[PDB]
Amino acid sequence: DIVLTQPPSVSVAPGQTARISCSGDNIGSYYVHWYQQKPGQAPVLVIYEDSERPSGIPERFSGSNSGNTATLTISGTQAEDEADYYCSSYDDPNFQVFGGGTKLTVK
Amino acid sequence: QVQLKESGPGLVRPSQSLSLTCSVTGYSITSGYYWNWIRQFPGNKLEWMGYISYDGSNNYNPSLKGRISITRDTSKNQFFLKLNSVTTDDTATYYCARAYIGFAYWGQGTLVTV
Amino acid sequence: DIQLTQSTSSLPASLGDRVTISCRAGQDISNHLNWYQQKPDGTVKLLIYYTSRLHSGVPSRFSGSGSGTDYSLTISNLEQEDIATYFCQQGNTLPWTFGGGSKLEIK
Amino acid sequence: QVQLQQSGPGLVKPSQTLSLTCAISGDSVSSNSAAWGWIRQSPGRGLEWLGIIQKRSKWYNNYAVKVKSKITINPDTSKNQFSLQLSSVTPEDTAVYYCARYSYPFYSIDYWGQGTLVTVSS
Amino acid sequence: TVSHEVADCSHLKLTQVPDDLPTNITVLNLTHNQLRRLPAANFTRYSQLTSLDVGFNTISKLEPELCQKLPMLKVLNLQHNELSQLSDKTFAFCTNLTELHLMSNSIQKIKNNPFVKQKNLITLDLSHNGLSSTKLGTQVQLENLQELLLSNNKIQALKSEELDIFANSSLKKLELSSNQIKEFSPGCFHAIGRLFGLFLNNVQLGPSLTEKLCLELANTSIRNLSLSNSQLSTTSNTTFLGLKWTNLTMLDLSYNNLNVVGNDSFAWLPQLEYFFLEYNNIQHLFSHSLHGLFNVRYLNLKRSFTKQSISLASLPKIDDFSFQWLKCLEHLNMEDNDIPGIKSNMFTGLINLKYLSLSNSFTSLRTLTNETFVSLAHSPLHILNLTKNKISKIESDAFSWLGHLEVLDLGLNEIGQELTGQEWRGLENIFEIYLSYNKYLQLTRNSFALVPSLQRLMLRRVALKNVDSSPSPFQPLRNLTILDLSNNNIANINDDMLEGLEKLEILDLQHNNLARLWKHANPGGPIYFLKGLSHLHILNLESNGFDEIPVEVFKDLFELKIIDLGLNNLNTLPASVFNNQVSLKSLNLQKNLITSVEKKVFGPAFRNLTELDMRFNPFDCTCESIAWFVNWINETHTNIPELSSHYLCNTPPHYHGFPVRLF
Ligand SMILES: CC(=O)N[C@@H]1[C@@H](O)[C@H](O)[C@@H](CO)O[C@H]1O
Ligand SMILES: CC(=O)N[C@@H]1[C@@H](O)[C@H](O)[C@@H](CO)O[C@H]1O
Ligand SMILES: CC(=O)N[C@@H]1[C@@H](O)[C@H](O)[C@@H](CO)O[C@H]1O
Ligand SMILES: CC(=O)N[C@@H]1[C@@H](O)[C@H](O)[C@@H](CO)O[C@H]1O
Ligand SMILES: CC(=O)N[C@@H]1[C@@H](O)[C@H](O)[C@@H](CO)O[C@H]1O
Ligand SMILES: CC(=O)N[C@@H]1[C@@H](O)[C@H](O)[C@@H](CO)O[C@H]1O
Ligand SMILES: CC(=O)N[C@@H]1[C@@H](O)[C@H](O)[C@@H](CO)O[C@H]1O
Ligand SMILES: CC(=O)N[C@@H]1[C@@H](O)[C@H](O)[C@@H](CO)O[C@H]1O
Ligand SMILES: CC(=O)N[C@@H]1[C@@H](O)[C@H](O)[C@@H](CO)O[C@H]1O
Ligand SMILES: CC(=O)N[C@@H]1[C@@H](O)[C@H](O)[C@@H](CO)O[C@H]1O
Ligand SMILES: CC(=O)N[C@@H]1[C@@H](O)[C@H](O)[C@@H](CO)O[C@H]1O
Ligand SMILES: CC(=O)N[C@@H]1[C@@H](O)[C@H](O)[C@@H](CO)O[C@H]1O
Ligand SMILES: CC(=O)N[C@@H]1[C@@H](O)[C@H](O)[C@@H](CO)O[C@H]1O
Ligand SMILES: CC(=O)N[C@@H]1[C@@H](O)[C@H](O)[C@@H](CO)O[C@H]1O
Ligand SMILES: CC(=O)N[C@@H]1[C@@H](O)[C@H](O)[C@@H](CO)O[C@H]1O
Repeated sequence: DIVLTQPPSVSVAPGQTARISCSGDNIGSYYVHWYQQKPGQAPVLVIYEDSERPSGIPERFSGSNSGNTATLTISGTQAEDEADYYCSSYDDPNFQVFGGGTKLTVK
Repeated sequence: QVQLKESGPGLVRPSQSLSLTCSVTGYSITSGYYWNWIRQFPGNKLEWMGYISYDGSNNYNPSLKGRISITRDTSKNQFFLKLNSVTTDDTATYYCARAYIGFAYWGQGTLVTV
Repeated sequence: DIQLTQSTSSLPASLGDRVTISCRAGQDISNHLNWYQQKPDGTVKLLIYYTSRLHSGVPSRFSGSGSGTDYSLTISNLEQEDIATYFCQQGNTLPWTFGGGSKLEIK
Repeated sequence: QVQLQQSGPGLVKPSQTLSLTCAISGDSVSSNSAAWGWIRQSPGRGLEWLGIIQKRSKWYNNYAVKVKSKITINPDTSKNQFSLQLSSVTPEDTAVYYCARYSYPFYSIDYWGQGTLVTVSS
Repeated sequence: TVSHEVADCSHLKLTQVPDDLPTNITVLNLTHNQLRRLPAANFTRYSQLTSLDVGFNTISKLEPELCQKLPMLKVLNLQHNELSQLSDKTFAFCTNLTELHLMSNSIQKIKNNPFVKQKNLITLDLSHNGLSSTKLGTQVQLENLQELLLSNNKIQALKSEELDIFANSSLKKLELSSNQIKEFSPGCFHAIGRLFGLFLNNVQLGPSLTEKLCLELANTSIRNLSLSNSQLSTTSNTTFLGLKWTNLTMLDLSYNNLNVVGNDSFAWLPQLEYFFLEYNNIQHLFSHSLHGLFNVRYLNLKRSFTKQSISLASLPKIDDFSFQWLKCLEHLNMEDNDIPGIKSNMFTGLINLKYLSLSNSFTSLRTLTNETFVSLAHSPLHILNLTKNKISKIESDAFSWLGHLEVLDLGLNEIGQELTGQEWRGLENIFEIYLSYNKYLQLTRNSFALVPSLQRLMLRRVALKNVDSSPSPFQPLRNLTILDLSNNNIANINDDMLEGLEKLEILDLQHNNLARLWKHANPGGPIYFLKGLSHLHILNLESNGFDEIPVEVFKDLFELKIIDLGLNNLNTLPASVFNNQVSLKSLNLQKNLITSVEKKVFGPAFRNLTELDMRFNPFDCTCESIAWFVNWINETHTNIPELSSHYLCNTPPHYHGFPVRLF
C-alpha cells in the first residue's frame, strides 16, 4: 500500500522560508499534491503532480519529490500562509490518500 | 505507598472489544475508596470511564452506555476494564486511579491503539 | 456533561513568578474542584482537592481559590519542576468531567 | 470559473440517513478530465477520503472501505449535480463534508465544495 | 563499439552505459548485456536519441529523469528485463514514445496509470508477463494506440470494466493469443472505441464459447479475426452467427483439427475476402459447407482435409458444386491432400478463378482426360498446378477447357508416354509448360505444334527421346525463350534442332552425353547446333563429357552473358574460340582437365567479366602455361571466388599445393 506521513507542526518567521515534508515508502514513485486549509475553510490545491502550481497560486509555493520524502516549500512567508497543509496521492482502491496534515504557524 | 499499575493489549482490531487489568499493591481493593478507569484522548483531553467501589456497586459514564464493564478479582487484588464495540475514537492512554475526594493515586499509564 | 474551560495568565512565564491557571465551570459545583499536575513524562499527581485543600508533600507555592463557577490555581513563584500541564476537574455532579489542560512552559 | 456548492440537512438523527448535494457551475458533471467525490473531516483535524464516481463507458464508483456498505454517490445529469448519502449514521459520522473534483491524470482535487457540517447527535 | 549514425553496442558484456560514443547518435542498441539500471545522468550527452533498445539486461526500474534526458525518444525497448513494478513515474516523461516494448518482465499486475502519459504511443507490447487482467488504467487513455499486445499471459476474462479505457482508441491489432480466456463478459468489445483486428490463436476456446465471442463482436468495426489453433472441433450454422452483423474481411481457422463443417457455417460472412482453412482434418465437404462466401477472393485449403488412414474410404470427400458459391474466388490453393480425384462439377461455379494450385492435392490422378477439368471450363484460369499427383498419362484435348491458361506445371509426376501433341489442344494462350522430373517422355514433331505462343518449356530428367527429328520437335515454338533439356542422356542432337528459335535466351543442356558431337573425328563433322542463336544469354553445357570444342561453335552468340561448361574433360581449347563473346560476364570451367590458361584463348573472354570460376584444375605452374594468367589474376577486377584455396597447381612435381596466384 502507501501511507503518507508529515510532521505535526512547523513555525516560520514571516519573510523566511517554510518547508513541510511528506515521507512514505517509495513516495518518489508517486505524484504528490498539496492542499492548504485555513481555519474553517475548504482546502485549496496549491501544488499538484508534486512540482508546479495551479493557476492563481503564487510563485512563493513550490514542491519536490525525491527518494522517500516530498517537501512543500514556501519562500517569503506571509501572515496569510498560516494554515494546515496536507500532502496527498492516490493508490488504486483509494483515489485519494492524505497525510496527517501540518499546522503552519507564523509570528 | 499505595500505587497501582495497568496492563493489557497494546493493539486491538476495530468493532471488537478491549480489556485491561489494573493490579493494586499496598491496599486491598475491598477495604475502601473507589477504583476508577480514566482515559486520555490523543489531544490530551481527559475522560473518566467509571469506577468500582470498595463494596462492588459500581457506576459508569453516560457517554459509554451498555458497552463498558468494570469487574474485579479480590483474590489477586485487581480490577478490569471491558469496552465493547471499540471504534477508532476509543484510542487513548488508559489510566487506572483511586479516589475519595479526587483521584489521589494514578497508574503509570498504558497506551491502547485502535 | 459539565463544562470546564481553562484560561491562564501570560503565555510564556519567567522562572520564579506568579502564574494563575483559572478554571470556569457551567453551574455551581459547590467548590468540588480539583487540580492535577501531569508532566509530559506522563505521570499524573493530585495537587489540590475540594478547591483549596492541598495534598501532602505538595509545596506551599500551590494554592487554589474560587467559589462557585470560577476557580484558579496559583504558583507563588515558578520553578523548573512546576513546568508541566494542569487539568481542573470537578466531582459535584456525575459524570466527573475534566478541563482542557494548560501547558506551563518557560524560556 | 468552476465552483461547487453544497446543500442539505446539517442535523441528522442516529440510525438515519445523511443526504447532501453538490451543485456544479462552470463545468459539467458528465464532463471528462475529472471525477467527482466526497471528502469528510471530523473536527479533530482528520481529513479523510470517502469515495468517487467517474465515467468511461459507464459510471463507476469506488468507495473507501469503512463506508463501502453505507455510502452512495451517483450523478444527476439533468441538474448537473452529484449526491452523497450515508445510511445508519452513528455519532462517529459527525464531521465536515466536502464535495470535490478530482482531475485526471492523477486525481488531484482542483476545486472543493464550501463544506457542510453534519452532526449526528440525538 | 560500432557506429554509422547508429550506435550498436550489443553483446559486449557491458555493465556501464558507454560515455565513449559520439553525442550526435540517434539510435543506441545496448541489447544482451549486464546492465542493471540506466541513471539519467549517464544519458545526458545522448540527447539526440530517437530509438533506445536496451533489451536483455538485469534492469529493475527506471528513474523518471531518464526520460527527461532523451526528449526525442520515440522507440523504447525494455523487453526481457527484470522490470516488474510499474509506477506512475516509470514512463511519465517518455511522451514522444510511439513504441513501448515490455515483453518478458514477470510483470504480474499493473497498478494505477503507468501509460496515461504516453499520448503519442502507437504500439504497446506486454506479452510474456503474468498479467491476469487487461486493466492498464483507471481512466480513458491511449487514444492514439493502434497495437495492444497482451499475448502469452494468464489473462482469463474480457470485461468491459477494463477495456473501456480504450473507448477513444482505434485498435488495428488486439493480440490476445496464448491466453486462457474463458468468458467474454457482455459489452467487452464495444468498450473499445473501434476494434479492427482481434487475434486469439492458441486460445483454447471450443465451438460453443467461440459462438459467444462472435455475438460479442456483433456490431463492431472488426475486419480481421484470427482463431488459429482454437481447438475448433466442428462448426455449425450457429457458430459465427454474431459475425452476421460485421464487415469481417479476414478469418483464420487454421490448425484447429476442424473435423466437420456444418452447412452455412460461414453463411454469415458475405463481406469476407480472405479465408485461411489450412491444416485441418475436415472429413467431408458437403454441398452447402461454403454457402454464403460469395465475396471471398482467396481461399487456402492446404492440408485442410483428413488423411487416408488405412483406406477403407477413410479418404476425404468433396461433393460436386461445393465451390459454386465463391463467385469472386480469384485464388484457390488445395495442395497437400488426399482428395480421390476431380469430379465432373468439382470446380463448377468459380467464374473468377485465375490461380489454382493442386499440388499433391490427390491420392493419385492417374490419367488426365478430356472429362477431368471440365468443371473449369467457365473460369478464366491462368495458372494450374498439377505437381506431385502421380499423373501417368495425358490424353487428347485434356486441357481443351483451359482456354486462357498461361502456366501449367506437370512436373514431379510419373508421366510416361509419347507426346502426340494432341494433349496441348485448346491451350491458346499458354506461355509456360513444366514437364520436368517425370518417367519417360517420347517426342514427335507435333509434340508442341499446337502451342506456338509457348515461351518456356521445361524437359528436365524425362529420359527425353526423339529430339533428333528432321525438323526438331521445337521448330514450331518460334518464341521459345527458355528451354531446359537437361539430364536426358541425350546422345544425338541434329544440326537444325534450335533453328527458328531466334528468341531463345536460356538453354540448359547439362548432364547429357552429347560429347562426341563436338569431336573433330565425328562422322560427318561436328554438330554446330548453337548456330543462329543471337539472343542466347545463358548456355549450360556441364557434365556432358566434352573434351574438344570446335573452333566456331559459339560464333553466333554475341549476347551470351553466362557460359557454363564445367565438369567436362576439356584440357586445351582452340584459339579465338571465345572471340565473339563480347557481352560475356561469367565464364565457368570449374572441374575440368585444364592445365594452360593461355592468352590466345582466354584473352577476349577475360576482357570484361563479372565473375570467373575455373577451380579444381590441374594447373601447370610453368611460364609458358600459367604466367599470363597469374598476371591477369593479380591485376583484374573480376572476382574469382575460392581463388586462394581451390586454384591449385598440379604440375610440375615441385609445385603441388601452390595456390596458382603466388608466383
Ligand atoms: C551503472 C552505471 O552505468 N554506472 C556508472 C557509474 O559507476 C559511474 O560512476 C558513473 C559516472 O558517469 O556512470 C554510471 O553510468
Ligand atoms: C553525422 C556526423 O556528424 N558524423 C560525424 C562524422 O562526419 C565525423 O567524421 C566524425 C568524426 O570523425 O564525427 C561524427 O559525429
Ligand atoms: C514536442 C517534442 O519534443 N517533439 C519531438 C521533437 O522535439 C523532436 O525533434 C522529434 C524527433 O524525435 O520528436 C518529437 O516527438
Ligand atoms: C531546424 C531543423 O533542423 N528542423 C528539422 C525539422 O524536420 C523539424 O523542425 C524537426 C523534426 O522533428 O527537427 C529537425 O529535424
Ligand atoms: C440477437 C441480437 O442481439 N440481435 C441484434 C440485432 O437485432 C440488432 O439489429 C443488431 C444491431 O442493432 O445487434 C444484434 O446483436
Ligand atoms: C430459426 C432458423 O431459421 N433457424 C435455422 C434453421 O431453420 C436451419 O435448419 C438451421 C440449419 O439446418 O440453421 C438455423 O439458423
Ligand atoms: C455493419 C456495418 O459496419 N455497417 C455499415 C453501415 O452502418 C454504414 O452506413 C455503411 C456505409 O459505408 O457501411 C456499413 O459497413
Ligand atoms: C485492412 C487490413 O486488415 N489489412 C491487413 C492486410 O494487410 C493483410 O493482407 C491481411 C491478411 O489477410 O490482414 C489484414 O489485417
Ligand atoms: C439433393 C441432395 O443433396 N439430396 C440428399 C438427400 O437425398 C439425402 O437424404 C441426404 C442425406 O443426409 O443428403 C442430401 O444431400
Ligand atoms: C451426411 C449428411 O447428412 N449431410 C448433409 C447433406 O445430406 C445435406 O444435403 C447438406 C445440406 O445441403 O447438409 C449436410 O449436413
Ligand atoms: C512444395 C515444393 O516443392 N516447394 C518447392 C520449394 O523449393 C519452395 O519452398 C517453393 C516455393 O514456394 O518452390 C518449390 O520449388
Ligand atoms: C462423352 C461426351 O459426351 N462427349 C465427348 C465425347 O464425344 C468424346 O469422345 C470425348 C473425347 O474422347 O470428349 C467428350 O467431351
Ligand atoms: C510453376 C509453379 O507455380 N510451380 C509450383 C512449384 O514451385 C511448387 O513447388 C509446387 C508446390 O507448391 O507448386 C507448383 O505450382
Ligand atoms: C458414343 C460416344 O462416346 N461417342 C463419342 C463421340 O461423340 C466423339 O466425337 C468421338 C471422338 O472422340 O468419341 C466417341 O467416343
Ligand atoms: C503465335 C503467337 O503467339 N505469336 C506471338 C506474337 O503475337 C508476338 O508478337 C511475339 C512477341 O512479341 O510472340 C509470339 O509468340
